[PDB]
Amino acid sequence: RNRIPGRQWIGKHRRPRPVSAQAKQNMIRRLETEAENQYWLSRPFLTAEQERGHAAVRRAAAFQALKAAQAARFPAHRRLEEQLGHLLVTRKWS
Amino acid sequence: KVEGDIWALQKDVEDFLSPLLGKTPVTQVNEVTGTLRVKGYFDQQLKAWLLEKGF
Amino acid sequence: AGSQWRLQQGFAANPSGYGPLTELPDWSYADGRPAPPMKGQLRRKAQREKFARRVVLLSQEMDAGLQAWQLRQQEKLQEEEGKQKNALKSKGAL
Repeated sequence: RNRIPGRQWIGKHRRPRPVSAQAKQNMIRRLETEAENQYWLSRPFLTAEQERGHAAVRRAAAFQALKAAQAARFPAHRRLEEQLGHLLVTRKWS
Repeated sequence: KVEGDIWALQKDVEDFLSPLLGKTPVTQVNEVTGTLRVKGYFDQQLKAWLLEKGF
Repeated sequence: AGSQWRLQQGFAANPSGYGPLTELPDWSYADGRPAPPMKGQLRRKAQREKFARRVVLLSQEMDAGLQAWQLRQQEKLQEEEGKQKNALKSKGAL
């Protein structure tokens, strides 16, 4: 006897749904977490000047690793043991 | 066309190519074909080598 | 439930993680023979070690960075005096 014209949550008339005390709790909890976040995000150990190139040694080597990893790709060695090993199918017990 | 222990050949080829490349070259050994594959063009430098050894 | 109390007290949120419960080798032999080590324990010992290794790496690289910057500054202040050491004497006088 009460309708919600169209689709429930979409159009220019929607279902009225109210905010609840639970939802307020959750929102505030999450805020408090963020506040504490930016407090700890505020104070760097090194300055911007001090941190220049502080590892350029490692970051070159990481990339050398990433390169070598690909350089290593070739079709694998094929060995005698497999081709002749296949002959073991006909093995006779006599 | 390689008759023998091909790994023997790969040791020598790799060890001979390494100081030139700076890194140990990538290889595929084929024991059934008697064949060696090496990545890159070393043709010119391999001829000179297999002449020295007298093969 | 009641992870909160657990956190304040300093334990794990989940009684599963790292507490006295999960750490001990639950079954042993009648003779008293030590059991073959558990897999959960094993891989956790592996990854905790990874974490430690990386804390040490980072801390060390940060200290090395700061050392390097200070060194560079002292050298600069020293070049400033090297300037005085090298300079020619002004024979202009009033």
